[PDB]
Amino acid sequence: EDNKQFFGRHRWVIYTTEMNGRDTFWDVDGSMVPPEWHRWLHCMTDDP
Amino acid sequence: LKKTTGLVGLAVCETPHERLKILYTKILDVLGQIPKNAAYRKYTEQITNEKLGMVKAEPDVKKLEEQLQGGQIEEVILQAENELSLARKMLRWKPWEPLVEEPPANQWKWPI
Amino acid sequence: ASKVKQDMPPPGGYGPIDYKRNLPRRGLS
Amino acid sequence: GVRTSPTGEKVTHTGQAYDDGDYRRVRFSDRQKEVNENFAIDLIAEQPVSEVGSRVISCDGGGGALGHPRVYINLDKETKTGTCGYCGLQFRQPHH
Amino acid sequence: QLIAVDEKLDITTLTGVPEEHIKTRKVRIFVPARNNMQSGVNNTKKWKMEFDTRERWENPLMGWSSTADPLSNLVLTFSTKEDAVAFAEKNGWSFDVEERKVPKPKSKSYGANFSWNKRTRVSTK
Amino acid sequence: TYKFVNMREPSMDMKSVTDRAAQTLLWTELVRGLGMTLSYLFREPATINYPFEKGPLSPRFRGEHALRRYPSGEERCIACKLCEAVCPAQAITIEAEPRADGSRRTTRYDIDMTKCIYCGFCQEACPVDAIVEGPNFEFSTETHEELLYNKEKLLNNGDKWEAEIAANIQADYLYR
Amino acid sequence: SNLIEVFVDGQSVMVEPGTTVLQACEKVGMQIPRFCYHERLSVAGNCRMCLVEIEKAPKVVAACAMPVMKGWNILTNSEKSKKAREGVMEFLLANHPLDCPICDQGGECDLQDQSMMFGSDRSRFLEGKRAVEDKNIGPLVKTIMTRCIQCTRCIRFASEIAGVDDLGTTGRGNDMQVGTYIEKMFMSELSGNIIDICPVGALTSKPYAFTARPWETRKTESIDVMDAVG
Amino acid sequence: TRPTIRPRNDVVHKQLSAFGQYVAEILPKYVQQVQVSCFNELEIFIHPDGVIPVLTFLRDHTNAQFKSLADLTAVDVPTRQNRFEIVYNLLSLRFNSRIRVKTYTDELTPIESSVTVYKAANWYEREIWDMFGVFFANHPDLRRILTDYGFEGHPFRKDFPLSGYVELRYDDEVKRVVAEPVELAQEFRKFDLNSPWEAFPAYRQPPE
Amino acid sequence: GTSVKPIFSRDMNEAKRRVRELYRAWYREVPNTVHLFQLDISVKQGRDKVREMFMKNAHVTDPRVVDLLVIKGKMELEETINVWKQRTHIMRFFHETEAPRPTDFLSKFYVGHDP
Amino acid sequence: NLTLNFGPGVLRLVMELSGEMVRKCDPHIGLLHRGTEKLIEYKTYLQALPYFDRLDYVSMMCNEQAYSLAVEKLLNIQPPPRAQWIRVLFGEITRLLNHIMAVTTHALDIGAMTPFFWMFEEREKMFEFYERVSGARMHAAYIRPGGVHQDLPLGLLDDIYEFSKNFSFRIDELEEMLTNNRIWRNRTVDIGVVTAEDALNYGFSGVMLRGSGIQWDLRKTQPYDVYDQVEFDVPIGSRGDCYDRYLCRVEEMRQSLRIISQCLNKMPPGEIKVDDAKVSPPKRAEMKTSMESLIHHFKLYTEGYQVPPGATYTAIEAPKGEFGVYLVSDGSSRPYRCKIKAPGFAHLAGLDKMSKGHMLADVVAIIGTQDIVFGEVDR
Amino acid sequence: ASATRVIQLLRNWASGRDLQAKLQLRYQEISKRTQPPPKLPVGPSHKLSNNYYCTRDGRREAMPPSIVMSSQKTEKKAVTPAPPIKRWELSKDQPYL
Ligand code: SF4
Ligand code: SF4
Ligand code: SF4
Ligand code: SF4
Ligand code: FES
Ligand SMILES: [Mg+2]
Ligand SMILES: [Zn+2]
Repeated sequence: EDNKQFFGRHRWVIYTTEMNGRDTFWDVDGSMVPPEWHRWLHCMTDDP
Repeated sequence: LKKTTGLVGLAVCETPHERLKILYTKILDVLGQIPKNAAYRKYTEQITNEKLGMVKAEPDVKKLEEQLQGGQIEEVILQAENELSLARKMLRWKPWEPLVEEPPANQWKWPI
Repeated sequence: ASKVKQDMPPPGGYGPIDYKRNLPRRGLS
Repeated sequence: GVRTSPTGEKVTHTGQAYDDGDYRRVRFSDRQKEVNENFAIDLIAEQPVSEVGSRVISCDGGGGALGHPRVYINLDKETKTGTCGYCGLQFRQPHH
Repeated sequence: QLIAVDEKLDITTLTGVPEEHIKTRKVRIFVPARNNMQSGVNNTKKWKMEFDTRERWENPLMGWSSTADPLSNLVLTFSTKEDAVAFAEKNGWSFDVEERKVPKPKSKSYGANFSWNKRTRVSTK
Repeated sequence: TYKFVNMREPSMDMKSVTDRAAQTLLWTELVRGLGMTLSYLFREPATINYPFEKGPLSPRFRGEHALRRYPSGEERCIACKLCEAVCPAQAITIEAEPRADGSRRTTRYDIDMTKCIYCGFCQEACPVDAIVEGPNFEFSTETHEELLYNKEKLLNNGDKWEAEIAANIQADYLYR
Repeated sequence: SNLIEVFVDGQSVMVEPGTTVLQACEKVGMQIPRFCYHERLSVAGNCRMCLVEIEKAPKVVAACAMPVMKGWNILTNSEKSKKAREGVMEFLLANHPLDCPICDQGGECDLQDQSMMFGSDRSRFLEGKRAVEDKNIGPLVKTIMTRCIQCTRCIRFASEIAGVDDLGTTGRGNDMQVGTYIEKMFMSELSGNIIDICPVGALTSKPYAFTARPWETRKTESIDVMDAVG
Repeated sequence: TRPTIRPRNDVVHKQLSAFGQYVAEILPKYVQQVQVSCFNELEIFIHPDGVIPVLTFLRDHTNAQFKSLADLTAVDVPTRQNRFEIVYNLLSLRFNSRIRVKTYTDELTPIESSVTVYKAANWYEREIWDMFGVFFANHPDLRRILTDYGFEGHPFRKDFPLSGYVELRYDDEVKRVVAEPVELAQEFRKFDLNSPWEAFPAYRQPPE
Repeated sequence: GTSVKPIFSRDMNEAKRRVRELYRAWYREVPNTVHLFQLDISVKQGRDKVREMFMKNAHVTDPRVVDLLVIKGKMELEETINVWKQRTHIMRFFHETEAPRPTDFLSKFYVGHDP
Repeated sequence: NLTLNFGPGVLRLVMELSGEMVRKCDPHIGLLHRGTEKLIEYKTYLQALPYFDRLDYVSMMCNEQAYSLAVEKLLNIQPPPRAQWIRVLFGEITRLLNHIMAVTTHALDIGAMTPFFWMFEEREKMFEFYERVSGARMHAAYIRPGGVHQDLPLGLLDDIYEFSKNFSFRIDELEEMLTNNRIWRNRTVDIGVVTAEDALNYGFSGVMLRGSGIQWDLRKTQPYDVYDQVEFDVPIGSRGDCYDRYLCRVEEMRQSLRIISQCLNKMPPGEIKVDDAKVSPPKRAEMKTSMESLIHHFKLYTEGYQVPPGATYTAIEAPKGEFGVYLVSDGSSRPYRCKIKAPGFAHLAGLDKMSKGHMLADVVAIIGTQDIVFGEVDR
Repeated sequence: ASATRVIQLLRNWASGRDLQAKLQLRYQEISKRTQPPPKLPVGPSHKLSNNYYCTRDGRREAMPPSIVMSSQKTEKKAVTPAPPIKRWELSKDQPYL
């Protein structure tokens, strides 16, 4: 996070390079975020 | 004299009192050919007579606007020829006659 | 116990909101 | 408690499984069959029976307004245990 | 200004219904029977016109209920039986009319429960 | 009360006429619009770095459906069929029967997610909070068939998203 | 003939002597609310839901059981009768269980429909409700007596129509219960009809349990072939 | 009447009733009935032959001048001999008022087109013809406006099925979009939501 | 009695006249329709289809119904003249994608319960 | 003179041209006719509420408000004051959304295309407001026939105020780009002129009236929720051309900001739906503790509420004009008839007259100035 | 915004207004995404006594429309549907834009 950025750009995620079974160095998608971090990242809460 | 009545397509009428008087006189003449017992004739007679009285009793045009309660004497004139045309159409129609026919038994029954 | 708590404007209201047209004249004859 | 059909298909908690001659199994070739592993009947069978010393006990499912509508259960029949119609939890008076 | 022609009204050629949905369907005109699970009678006031049930089969995917007739859910409401018959006739449907069933008046007496000599005497209340 | 938007009268003195002529000949308003666009170039863009950054949402957000269950592990749905009665799009199909222990449970619970209009009526008709419309919105599909959810898919959705679904319900349930 | 003239909401109607107020209202076209009254059963007068106001009378009368008198004006939509209906539904719903989603009689309940039409829209009952133990009277009728409203319709049906005197009321006060007092099965060739006459979900069909909701089902009027009665 | 009940306006009810008197008196040849609802809506029921005359009078009279045509529609009641109910909604900016004019017709009796009185009605009337099959005489250009070209039937009639009779798909054999009889993977579920125990006694009908 | 209000005609003779005029216009149009829309049918087939459509409504014995069908056919003709339809709309009249529904009792009995 | 067919919102347009001048213009609609009105007759009133979101899909809560007002008029109930204030606040927000969309897509079709992005940033912010209140970005289904579905979350009013105190400068930037530009003037000035009498006769409403000088606004003449209480000005044009309608719409954005300020300041406390559990559902806690509340929740969500028999025509001053509904109720829980009056229908009908003696490139400007969305036109 | 002084001065000159005063991007001035619980007061009908539904039943007070001039069964001044509408005032905040 970086609170000095404007709303929307103040939180971000760097995806892993290997999730369950595929190489994810390039093929990243937003469905890879688990539900708790999904709730934190989409700004539904302030509590990670 | 004012300009730009504000309604697009509605021109400014100089000397409106004379035009109003002529139009109301034509309205009364067309009304005279309606049967005396017709409600349309008597109501329009009363309204037009009142309007002629107001226009003849007031020389100022703005005060005439507040008195006539229609605003923008130009559209008062507009309604005048509208009423004249309606009077001619109504004389041709003859709608004071009794009802053409009653509706069926349950034509206006709601619900079902 | 607890009292009513819902979305309400703050005491004294909100500050004024500009709505008038504002197109300043740069200025040169 | 997921089981397995004689043909090899998993058996859902509803007991559904295509029989041997059914062509519809072709839909699962080169793919998978969506089956929930957590069977609610087994999971509720593992819950303990509560012991409350009253003839009537109320259940809302826990959580208050986050549960189910409140219901009241009679515990006068000693042969069995009172089961909540919504939550499935079981209650009992302290016999002996 | 009036034709004064005499012929029964038949609008089948104007409604746009397919041919086989006119000469093959059999409509039923009836006052729906009161639901036996409830004692209210407000649903047995009007006349309903409905159609004959056609085949419903199983969808191979999702196992839903598939149909091939468009008139499976068409129910029409009429004030009188004559109105319904007139509508069905002018629309060219063969119909079956059932006469309205009314519960006959009954003689209820609370005092009959406590009878001196009749069998209407109730054992408990 | 009313205002006039275009009832202005241009001044006809020589200075005003010269101003209008200079505007016509030297394109002053065109240069001023150029300046507006130029100023707008030098300010920070509003673009976010999707998929590494997400658009803000709410606890009230409607997304992929789910079937919840109690803490014990028993499913909440009791086949009351109010969600199916209230569905504006008739996307829910339900079939029920007594379970092996006499419990009132569904044997079929299908949602056609190509008929659903994501109105949330189903989750606000449910008395036991069984059907919810959860936070997930990234579930695009390569075939029409995978968007016809059955009971197993919805139960898996619930068990997958339960943490955040319960957190959102906790955040929002006092408004209902 | 021997008809007598009565008024319903100020409208005149000719009725035979001995006709009750409920039937007189029926002739005009109104259905008085009811729970314990059935046409084909004897008169009970228990639920007090049919209480209606007679003009110039200080007391409401049970329209199901009171024979109508010459010259009466039955005020069916008066304030007093409406208030009586509201109070009676309050008492009926006080101890009733919150079982509507799991009850097989969800969309076809006279208690629910009459609460929506003639009762109030909220409760002021701040106590705890009661629960009574369920009985077993066979494999055909499922029995959940916590939903019973003690209309005694089943008791009258069994006593009079089925000819079987198994059902009754045991106990007194709020602790009275409908049943057999023993582990007994209620077997008769007409046993299932008590499922239909019960206005609430206390007696429901056991094979039909949980399978459908009334608004879903399509109705087809047909004939029996199980015997020659048709 | 505490805060949950809509407030009532007696003044507007009286004014609308008086104007209903006025319109009734002026045109006895066509007007059949006048009604003012509890929420202050005034509607006048007239004979079909008076459509041009009644509409022209409302628009041009110094006391009416209902110069705006808000809407024109139809209602299908199959139980009536005159099946279709044509409704005109008119607005007067001068007196800040609204009026409704109702008329009846059936499948084979045309209605006089009021495009001469209101230019607004033109498309409106087309829609009615498209949706119910009501013919309007002397219409400048009457044809379908909303349904597909070649569509047979009038969808808004009460006896038209909800999903119609035909549906479209693509056929690779003929390499074009074709129309075939409708078959549904899941049939529409018809719900019997109406309950017994009438809700509003004030609308109870006589038992005949 | 049974007095009814005319649409266009006073009796069946004028209705027949209008039907003949409409058939004249349709017969004139069929060649231009076949050529312009690039149909794969023959002008003979199009004219036979027009004849079949006109024959479908041969049993009508009411001038109001007849001239209402005439108005509908004129609407369809105006659609085809101004090329408001497409090939698909025109091609539908021929049901080339529909399996032949049998008529004999034995065939129907085998396929299903639909009479 | 040749015939052109500009086919595929989605619009088909057949025009006879002599040179560049437009001799005849004929729009063919029905490409988005789904049959909303017939489908409504098979749904209850609650089930039929979401169709109005889809009717005019740039101003959603305005359609919701019109439908709710009609159903409330037939039900003889009234919403609580706070519900009315919320309705008017979100109606003004929706008016801002619609006017941004209309003006910027008009400019885009003309060819400007920069204010489109500049103001869709603000549109995204307003969608966030919609989402916070209802969980849906555009089809909120928030305004119900008894009030509003849910109360505002505890931080919504602050964010609405923060958004609304900078929007005037965004309008100012739009005006800098468009108002005085000579190319914009020559594209819009003296194009699509309509006279007051022809505007009245043709059934026009909304800005199309006021662009010709007619002093009419349903928020001023026939106020419906809390409109009489809030003060604002009604912009009136003078020439009846596209430029005057542009100026009217921009000034309407400014007056909407004014009303939004007033609504933010004068929000009252209380409940959000009518306290009548036979029309509006009870709270979840009441439903899970009370027998009457559970019965009423069950019946309201399965069968719905019965509406007394009657027919009404309810109209509102939606951003595109007078949006009305003619609702006919037979006494059951499903509407017997629901006719929808959309101003786009009348405006597109008048397009043929308004595009007389103009170039082919002016038909685009006239269609843009009518503010035509074909969901409401076709229904 | 993290804009240098020179760029800020240039953009304010090119635009013609003060831009940092009214920025387009949302920063820490907005409300928190985690909020305290509400209390949400109850409506007027939540009384315990004097609250019979027959006194607050809006639907049951609706009546069928009153029939006037059923054709099936005095000076007489002319009347209008409503008094003529008053002229609007000219907006003494900016009568002219
Ligand atoms: S999800 Fe809820 S509303 Fe739907 S059937 Fe299950 S318990 Fe009933
Ligand atoms: S969100 Fe709406 S459309 Fe979708 S399943 Fe739920 S009730 Fe049906
Ligand atoms: S008997 Fe009726 S009121 Fe009682 S729980 Fe069952 S459905 Fe609800
Ligand atoms: S079981 Fe049913 S019928 Fe028998 S007394 Fe109880 S409520 Fe009445
Ligand atoms: S119905 Fe009369 S007291 Fe029960
Ligand atoms: Mg029962
Ligand atoms: Zn429980």
